[PDB]
Amino acid sequence: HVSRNKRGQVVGTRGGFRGCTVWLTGLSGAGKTTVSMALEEYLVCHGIPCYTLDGDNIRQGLNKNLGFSPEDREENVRRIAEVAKLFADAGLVCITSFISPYTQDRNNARQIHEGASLPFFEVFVDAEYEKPEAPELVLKTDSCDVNDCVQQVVELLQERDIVPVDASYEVKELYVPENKLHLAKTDAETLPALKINKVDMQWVQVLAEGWATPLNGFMREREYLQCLHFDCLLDGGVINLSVPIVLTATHEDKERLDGCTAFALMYEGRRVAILRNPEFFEHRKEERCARQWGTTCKNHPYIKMVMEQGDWLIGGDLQVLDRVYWNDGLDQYRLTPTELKQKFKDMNADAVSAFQLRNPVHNGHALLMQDTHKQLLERGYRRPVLLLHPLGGWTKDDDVPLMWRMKQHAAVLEEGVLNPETTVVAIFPSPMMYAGPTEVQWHCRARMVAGANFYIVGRDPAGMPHPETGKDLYEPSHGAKVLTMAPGLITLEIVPFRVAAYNKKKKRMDYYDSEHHEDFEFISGTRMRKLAREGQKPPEGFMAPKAWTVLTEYYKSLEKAHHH
Amino acid sequence: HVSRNKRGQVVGTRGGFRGCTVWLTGLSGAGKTTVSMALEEYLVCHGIPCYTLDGDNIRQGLNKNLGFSPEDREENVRRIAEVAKLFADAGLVCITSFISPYTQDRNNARQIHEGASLPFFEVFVDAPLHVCEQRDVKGLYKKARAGFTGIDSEYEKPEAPELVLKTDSCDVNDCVQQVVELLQERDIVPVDASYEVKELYVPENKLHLAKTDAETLPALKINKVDMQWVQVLAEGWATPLNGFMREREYLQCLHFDCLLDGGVINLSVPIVLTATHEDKERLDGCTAFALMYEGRRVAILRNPEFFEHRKEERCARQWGTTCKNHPYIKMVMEQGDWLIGGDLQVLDRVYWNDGLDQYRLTPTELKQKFKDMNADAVSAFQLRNPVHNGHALLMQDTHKQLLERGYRRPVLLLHPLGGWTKDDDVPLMWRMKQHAAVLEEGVLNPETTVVAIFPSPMMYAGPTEVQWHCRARMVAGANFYIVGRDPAGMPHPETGKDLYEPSHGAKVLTMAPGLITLEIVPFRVAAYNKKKKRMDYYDSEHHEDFEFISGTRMRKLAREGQKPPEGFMAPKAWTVLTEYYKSLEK
Ligand SMILES: Nc1ncnc2c1ncn2[C@@H]1O[C@H](COP(=O)(O)OP(=O)(O)O)[C@@H](O)[C@H]1O
Ligand SMILES: [Cl-]
Ligand SMILES: [Cl-]
Repeated sequence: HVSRNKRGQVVGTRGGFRGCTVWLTGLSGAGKTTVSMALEEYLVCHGIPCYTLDGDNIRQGLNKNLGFSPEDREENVRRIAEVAKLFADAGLVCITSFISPYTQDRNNARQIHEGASLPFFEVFVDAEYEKPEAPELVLKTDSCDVNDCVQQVVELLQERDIVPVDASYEVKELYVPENKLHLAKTDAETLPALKINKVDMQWVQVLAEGWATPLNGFMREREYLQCLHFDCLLDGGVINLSVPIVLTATHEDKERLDGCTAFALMYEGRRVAILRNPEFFEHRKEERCARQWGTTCKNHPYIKMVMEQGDWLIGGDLQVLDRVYWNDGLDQYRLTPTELKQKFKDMNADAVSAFQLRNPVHNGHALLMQDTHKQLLERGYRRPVLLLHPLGGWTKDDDVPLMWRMKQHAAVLEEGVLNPETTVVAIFPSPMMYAGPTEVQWHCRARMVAGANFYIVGRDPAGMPHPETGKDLYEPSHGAKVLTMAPGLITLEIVPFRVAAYNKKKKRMDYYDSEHHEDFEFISGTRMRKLAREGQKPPEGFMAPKAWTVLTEYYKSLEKAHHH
Repeated sequence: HVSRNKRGQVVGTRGGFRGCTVWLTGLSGAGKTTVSMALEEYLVCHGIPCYTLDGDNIRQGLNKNLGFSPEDREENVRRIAEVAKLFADAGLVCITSFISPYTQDRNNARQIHEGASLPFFEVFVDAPLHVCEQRDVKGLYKKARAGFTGIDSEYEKPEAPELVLKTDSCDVNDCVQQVVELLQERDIVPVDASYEVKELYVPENKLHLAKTDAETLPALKINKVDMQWVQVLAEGWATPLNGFMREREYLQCLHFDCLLDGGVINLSVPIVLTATHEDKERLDGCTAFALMYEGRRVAILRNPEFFEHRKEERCARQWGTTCKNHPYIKMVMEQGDWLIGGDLQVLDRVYWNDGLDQYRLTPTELKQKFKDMNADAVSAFQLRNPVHNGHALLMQDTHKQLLERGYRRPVLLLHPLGGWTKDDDVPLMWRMKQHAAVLEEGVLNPETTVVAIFPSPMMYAGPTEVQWHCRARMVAGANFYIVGRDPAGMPHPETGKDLYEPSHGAKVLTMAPGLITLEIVPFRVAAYNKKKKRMDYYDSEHHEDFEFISGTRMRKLAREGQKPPEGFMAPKAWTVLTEYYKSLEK
């Protein structure tokens, strides 16, 4: 037969052999049944195949020829224990729910398993029964609600390496350990230096914090090519990475540095990282832009930056020094993927849904977030958390600045449109590229690294008007169509939505409908700015009032940037 | 409890509930253990969780309290059937391996399953009793001869099994393949995407009928490049496409260079049919229409779908430029704003009647040719220019490498492209005459060379196109794909610089997904070495030793009545080009 290890690797979606038996015991019928069913739902919800043995599938099948004689009851428990063992051997978490009153029979069931090196967890649901003398768990089901009870079981299974403690992709930070920093800064001081700009420093941050795991630094030619042609890294496994994470260089700088085994990156006169074992390769700007954006339009605001950069790229192993902070009053929201994962744990989340943003949050956005939350509750998640995740790297000139967005978002939560108790507000450090279906994959994969389990996507993600025509640069359905089928995003689920707009009839935000076109008022950023300058407000229900007020303040400051 | 649909979604990596029981039955020694183990291994290897119930886990555990009385034997099988049903309900493929001699016992096991809406497949592992005794795999038969079903008890043959395996007339692969094909027919095992040649021609015995059908349909007129794409699909070069790309396939192609549904398949160039707003409105809603070339109905497109031809974006992603003066891009920019995907049934076999159809072999014809030559390796060389001795050097050195590895009959597929090419390229007829001359001179050996024309339009899309060139030759049975510098490249129409970095084609090919049955054989540029007086691999140090002879230079030599240096091109092949150049100047 195939080994447990091989059988393990195909059983579930999660990898590793985790066969075992969770053996409930105790008088309480409702207590065992509520715990077994809730545990089963939890396991299935977290990608772990399981199967329950109870009265409803054993009594009238395998044990249909057994009655209430002492010998028949003994045989009843024996048969159940042997079948539980076969499920555990198969790689499933087998849950059994029978009173199983006698120590002898339970101890025998245990030996059937431990004898075959299969974990056995005796769980006493405590509400001529013989109490277990050393159960792995005691559940006081009359005094603790079902969800606490199930959490006690999940914790045991985590303890015993059955349920993964954290089943997102391991984050690879590129920061030097803090006890090695002073030495690493001293080392950096002896190296040649290459001055970088602010956008470059933001990409240093993206790498440092692990958002581009498993990169070891700025992309080498091999990674750059896999990215541009396939939207994935390929070496050692397929993982989505659809945008170049590169450092540019002029011909002059390449000539100065090619040959060095290491150099420092310098931002605002400070040495912020070391690049080791560098490799210099051609940028090829037109080809990059065409493949990455689906256009080479010179007035696209990110492409404009790329076009002014040098003709070389430098790949290498990046060691970033001092933790990157910007000291602008928003560092409190700049959580790393590791910090986000600890936050979700502290909140006891059992699902994390992520929402990428570069604009003010209106109640159309909120609709997608609210309906996601409802969908997760209905699927069996008990404590879903929303990761409201505005982007905070470079953005284009007419976007609403980050500080104003963060103030607006704070007003939306203050008004209760989103619940602050089940929402984490954090800033994603990447520059924004405005590359539509190519970029949405990057936005999604970054959140995956940070432990998101569900990624919300709507219409025209990461898009903008074509600078020459004013028509949409990208077809507005493509971002969700591409993301739903994109390779290398296996630890999360994409949750796609139709566009939401203000429905004049219902006086609220709702999903757009082809028939009923005229019932819908679409309100853009341009239109918001126009309304504000004439002292008007969008329709009631489009945006939380306090959050609209923040925007009037922004628009007033823009107007100021006079007769009296 | 959680439903079957939901528990199924987390059982394994493939979507969908596929719980069921595969119930082997037959005489001791007929082959049940052997089949079950080999079936188990197949399933695990293809990502499908399964579990086997046999003597090694049932007998000494659950059934340890059962002996040999008839009542106990009946209980043995009843308990195994109940356990199997639990495994199948759990979403596993449960395989059972027990003699299970009695019809009533096996019928009861079936009924337990079918009553709970779980599929049950009764597989009769059928070998003659004398054969099973002959094998006597565990020594049970000669132990029964001295003091058992088939001897002192009866075996009752299944009356309507789902499958019968005649193990004395087939091998283990035959058994596993029969079981797997049943599980595929019954939607338990998915049929994964394959490179096995898939022609879209209608079978000859159905053609007249299909032509009749086509006449009743609305029609769309296509151009010659589109007809060449029809030929590419018809012959199977774009296997496993079922027709012109639907939106889902087009988006996969553009963003990922791969089709992904059912497995990773390399397909890096759109294979699409275009249409105007007017044709879209005429045809949208129809369930099938005919494609017309030169007034003939050449194909039916069934169940079509219309989606936007975002031309700027397509061109940018496919070519890595939107330059309007790129000669293929120029054609794309003149097409309609819609694409039409669908299932393509191609009618009469495509021939061009230009004196070169003898070279226009299909992938199936090519594989038959290699078989007839008893080749044990095939290397392929894609060309769009005349063959000089620099190309021959790559070919000859590949043949050497294959002999050194131990292949005994390596065959070269010299495979010029014959679909649309840009205006200043040497026309196909002249190239084919020129290639014939190279073989006549013995620069390449005619006895170990297949010359054939690849029907694809040429796109001049560099590292994106070279994947298409390579995968197309893989489908036609190439085991080795020869690649040089700047494959499928050309100069930028505006700047004059190379469009592509010359090493990227080879670099991309060596890591491209889906290129599973061939090896890439990469080479440096080969040029005329003046010092050594022959074609040789270019070297930076020693740059002054090399004469590059371009198309431009050859035209000039021909004009002035001169020849390239000795050893650059076989003399008779050069003469063919002097005839070409003569007509060109006119
Ligand atoms: N096509 C075949 N399928 C299965 N076994 C075969 C086949 N052909 C020959 N055999 C041989 O027949 C014997 C079957 O033994 P086994 O599988 O243990 O029988 P069973 O489990 O029915 O008692 C093996 O030695 C096997 O190699
Ligand atoms: Cl966005
Ligand atoms: Cl070529």
